[PDB]
Amino acid sequence: MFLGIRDIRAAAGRFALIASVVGLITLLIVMLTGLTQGLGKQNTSAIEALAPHSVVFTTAGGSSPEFTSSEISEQQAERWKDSTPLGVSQTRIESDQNANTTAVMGLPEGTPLPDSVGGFIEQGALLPAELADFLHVRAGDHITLGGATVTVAGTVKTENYSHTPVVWVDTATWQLVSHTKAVGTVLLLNQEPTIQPQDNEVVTDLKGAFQAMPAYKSERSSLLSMQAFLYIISALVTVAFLTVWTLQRTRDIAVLAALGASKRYLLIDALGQAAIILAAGVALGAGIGALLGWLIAGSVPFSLGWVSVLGPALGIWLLGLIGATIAVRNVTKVDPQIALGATA
Amino acid sequence: MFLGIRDIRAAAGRFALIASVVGLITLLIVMLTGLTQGLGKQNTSAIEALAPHSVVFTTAGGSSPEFTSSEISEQQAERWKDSTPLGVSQTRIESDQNANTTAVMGLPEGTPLPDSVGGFIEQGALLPAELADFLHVRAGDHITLGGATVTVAGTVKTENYSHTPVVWVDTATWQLVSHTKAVGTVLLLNQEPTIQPQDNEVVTDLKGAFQAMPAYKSERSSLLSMQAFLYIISALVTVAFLTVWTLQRTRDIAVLAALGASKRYLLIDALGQAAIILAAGVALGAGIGALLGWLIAGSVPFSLGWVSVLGPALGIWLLGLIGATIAVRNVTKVDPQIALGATA
Amino acid sequence: AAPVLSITNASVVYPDGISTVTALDSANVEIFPGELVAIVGESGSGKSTLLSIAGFLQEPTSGTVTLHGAEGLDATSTRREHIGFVFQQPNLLGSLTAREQLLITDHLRGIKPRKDRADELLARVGLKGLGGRRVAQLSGGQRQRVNIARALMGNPQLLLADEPTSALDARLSKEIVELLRDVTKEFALATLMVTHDRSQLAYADRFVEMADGKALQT
Amino acid sequence: AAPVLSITNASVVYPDGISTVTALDSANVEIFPGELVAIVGESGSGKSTLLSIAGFLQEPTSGTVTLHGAEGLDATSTRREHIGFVFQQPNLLGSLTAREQLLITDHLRGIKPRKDRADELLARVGLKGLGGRRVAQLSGGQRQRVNIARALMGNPQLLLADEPTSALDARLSKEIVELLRDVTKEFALATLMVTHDRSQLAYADRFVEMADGKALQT
Ligand SMILES: Nc1ncnc2c1ncn2[C@@H]1O[C@H](COP(=O)(O)OP(=O)(O)NP(=O)(O)O)[C@@H](O)[C@H]1O
Ligand SMILES: Nc1ncnc2c1ncn2[C@@H]1O[C@H](COP(=O)(O)OP(=O)(O)NP(=O)(O)O)[C@@H](O)[C@H]1O
Ligand SMILES: CCCCCCCCCCCC
Ligand SMILES: CCCCCCCCCCCC
Ligand SMILES: [Mg+2]
Ligand SMILES: [Mg+2]
Repeated sequence: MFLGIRDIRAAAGRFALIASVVGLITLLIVMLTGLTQGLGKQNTSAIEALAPHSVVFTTAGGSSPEFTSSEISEQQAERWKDSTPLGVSQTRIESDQNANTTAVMGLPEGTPLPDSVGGFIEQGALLPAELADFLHVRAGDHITLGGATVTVAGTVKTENYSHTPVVWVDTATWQLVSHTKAVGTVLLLNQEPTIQPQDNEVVTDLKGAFQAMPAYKSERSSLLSMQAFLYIISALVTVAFLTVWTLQRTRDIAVLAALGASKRYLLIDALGQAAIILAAGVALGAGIGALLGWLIAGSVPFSLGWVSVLGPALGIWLLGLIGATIAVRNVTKVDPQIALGATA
Repeated sequence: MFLGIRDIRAAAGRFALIASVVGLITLLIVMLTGLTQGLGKQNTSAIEALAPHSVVFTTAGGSSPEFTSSEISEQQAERWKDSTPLGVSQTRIESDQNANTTAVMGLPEGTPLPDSVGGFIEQGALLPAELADFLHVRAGDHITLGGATVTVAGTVKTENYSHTPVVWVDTATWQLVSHTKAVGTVLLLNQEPTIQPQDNEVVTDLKGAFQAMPAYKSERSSLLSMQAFLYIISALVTVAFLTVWTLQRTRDIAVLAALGASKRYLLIDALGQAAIILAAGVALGAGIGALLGWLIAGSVPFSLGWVSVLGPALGIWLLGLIGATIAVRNVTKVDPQIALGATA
Repeated sequence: AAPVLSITNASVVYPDGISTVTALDSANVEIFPGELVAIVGESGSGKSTLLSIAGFLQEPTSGTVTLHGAEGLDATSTRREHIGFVFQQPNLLGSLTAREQLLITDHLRGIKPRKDRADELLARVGLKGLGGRRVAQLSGGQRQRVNIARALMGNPQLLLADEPTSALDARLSKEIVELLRDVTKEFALATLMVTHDRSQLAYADRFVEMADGKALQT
Repeated sequence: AAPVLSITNASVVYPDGISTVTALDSANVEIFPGELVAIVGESGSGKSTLLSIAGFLQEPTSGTVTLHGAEGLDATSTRREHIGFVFQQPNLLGSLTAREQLLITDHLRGIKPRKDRADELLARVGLKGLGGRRVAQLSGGQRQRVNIARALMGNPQLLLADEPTSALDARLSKEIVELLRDVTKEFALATLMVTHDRSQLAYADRFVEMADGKALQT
């Protein structure tokens, strides 16, 4: 580690240059990851916001649960205690001056809404502010929702189902606009099911509940493809590139080898140096990630946890160390006389 | 160019390694570009497929045209000759065994459909094969479309509006399912408007017609952000990285400078070499792009033209040459005695 | 006869962190055509520093250096057209062959490389048949003479040789300095040649001895 | 007295594309403690090739080289613990100071660098007060003696010096070879020393002269 750490003292300019390249790539991952995780929540942010533990569906013939084909009968609702019935519909919303199709979620009156969304379920419809502005309506107006006249009870913030903002209505209203005697589409369990379900019922955890959203499956393919190519290419770009960088030391490694440096000494020196520079690069790249990302998450959907900033960061940190290992190995492999020859 | 081209002869291994890094980055761009251009056509592929030149909307108070609020009256249709009325609706499709919300487009009977889609407009509904399988229906069955019983006339391939596959129906049917006396939502012009529109009409070219789709504007933000960060980061990663690469020649450039090489000679040599290696890297990176991309465009939406494969390719080719220019300049800037000193 | 090179009252001062080091102190050197001036002195007395400014590798920190018949030219064009360098270390480009080490100087001087000129000069320094060697396949002294041959490849008027026989046995080192003076005499060259082998002064018309950066009285 | 190093019937053959070059041909060398054996010969006769296998920088293509008291060790560990190299070129690591050029050998040999040992050895080769210099601030001969001092930093039993005075004036080169023999005698070293300065044979107990890769009769 003796030579390794002073190579940095002696040309901080070129080590800043190299840390930039690592930070730039870490930054590319963290924003592209958070930008596509944002696109994913265009289908799922509403149900996650409600934070259910398990969620009961309804099927026939043991099929896959589908949000478009599940209904909770009123007797079904009285059975499962500690449960809240949720209605999910997509329907036409129509004001005097404009219209749209939007997602309508229905809960029993007085249900506290997730803090991601305004306040409490009231009688009538709670519109996202952006949908209210689009329709040019305020609290008090009338709209047509699913062919039915509904009163705008107030505005709230936006959560999403199947790429539309969600309008929040009381179960009786949701029944009216979706034309059904059912009290909901699923039942939200906030603790964990203590009772077992029948042959046509199916309990699912929140992860699998998205498998039941059609807009989700038919695009989850496209998002995984992006996150796949991004990491695969990044990995190879990073590995290949730490090799090209470490190779610029072949000659001083060759000289140390000639004097008697063991390959362990040389590899420790090499990744000791690489560990320091890569640490800086990913730390700042992930730093500028969170700040830039938090800064932009008001105008563009940008979801990003902490396994998605530090997950990539250490991913690059070790991928870079193997790239450095590749280089040091291809020099120490050879008798030192040849390594001293490949240098001028 | 004398030294430059034989540096390649003398270490083809390390020049393959460096071309890989360029190709890997070009490949990252070409697939991520084509994967997000695919996500864009989830809202737009249907209307593009119909290939209109201009498209007439209807507004009130000179507002922005919206697909959700435009209607073409039957008199409006007889006015504009050479025009075809297109109805666009989102509604609930319901079979015996399942249901969904989907986009329904309406055209006059017998209208040839774009070859991207099956055959001709027939009376009834033409379903995409994937929607038909989802609903478990075939040609001949009945479905409920917008609360109305419609006969499945046959299946076709999939084009998209607002993230759903498009069901194709005759104008009379589209009128029935969308509950309107209007004959369409817009009028498609395949040549170019020879007549002028009124105060509440608005003519738009196909580009602007997407501004009228709500699902498009509220996500066009997220896709531009991705294509922005990808190119910005890529540019900087490429520039910074050709500098780190060219810098591995500081010393032989220093020796040529000492003997009398002009800076033009040295820069020509440097980018002559860089031009060759970058050309290889982007050519293969864009090559593996089109093949890998064409190979995957059956399971995942992947749209990609030729300005989106060769646009990026030359973008990297010149960005890399400036990176090489940066390096050669920071060596030739100095009196050669100092450059020979910074080398051991 | 006007001088080919005038080093008029020249100095080089380097910063040693807080202090400073005076590598060369008030050098006054003037060389005329056909002269071969040797330069003697202990390791670190300033011999290469004197050639570095003689060769326009750096501008002096005080005083001036003028190659006449090249005034009105920048440092780089002056080196290219009028000066030949035998660096202390061989300074061979890593990917070229011995033959090409010479040829590339033709390339940078903007004329078509003369392939036959190079193997003659390689033969003269005792390296016939070694033109294809890469730097790795050459010995310390073989490299040095490729260095030497490269300096004679152009048509300079000033030849700067920096201990060109350090890696040479007694017999070959003598042939190299016979080679150097012969071309000096034949082409009316101004040559300065640093050497630690003081026997070689017999081939020099004059010599400058140096200690602590200064030229001494001779 | 058993030999420290036995080069028993050793050869090195390199491929020259289609043909092959025999750099060293049937070398038979055996050196005992306290011996300083000089090695003479023309540029390209095989002098450094002989030291390259003597120093386990490469295995010979035919025949064997044995350092005894280190049998049962790989080439690398043998160099680290028992051999000191004065390379023909200085081979200084770019980012270290002269002082650290010595210290790092302590580091690779797994012991805490001895800071005072280094400035003494630097002073002995005539470089007192230059320990802070970087390679760029050192002259061709100053670098060479940093190279030299680095070889004496350990406790080898075999010292291989490859023209260690090439870049030295007459006065300093003599002090370096007095330095080399003195440590040879004091520590019962086996030293081989290539040189073109045949006057230096007076400090050698024996010498091997070489031509075309072979040792000659002496
Ligand atoms: N890798 C190599 N490939 C082919 N030939 C080589 C190679 N290395 C050395 N030679 C030749 O081997 C011969 C002797 O090599 P070497 O031992 O380095 O010379 P030397 O005795 O040390 N003389 P010098 O270095 O000039 O003082 C030379 O003619 C070289 O051209
Ligand atoms: N960049 C530098 N910074 C500080 N000191 C320097 C620098 N370069 C050279 N020196 C010192 O300048 C003095 C003479 O330099 P130099 O001209 O290279 O020696 P020389 O006469 O060529 N002798 P030698 O190379 O050993 O045969 C030496 O003491 C150097 O330590
Ligand atoms: C005495 C030599 C010590 C060298 C210490 C410099 C290391 C600085 C590394 C900082 C990297 C962020
Ligand atoms: C005689 C020297 C000519 C060297 C020609 C080798 C250049 C090959 C470049 C191929 C890059 C794809
Ligand atoms: Mg010198
Ligand atoms: Mg040698």
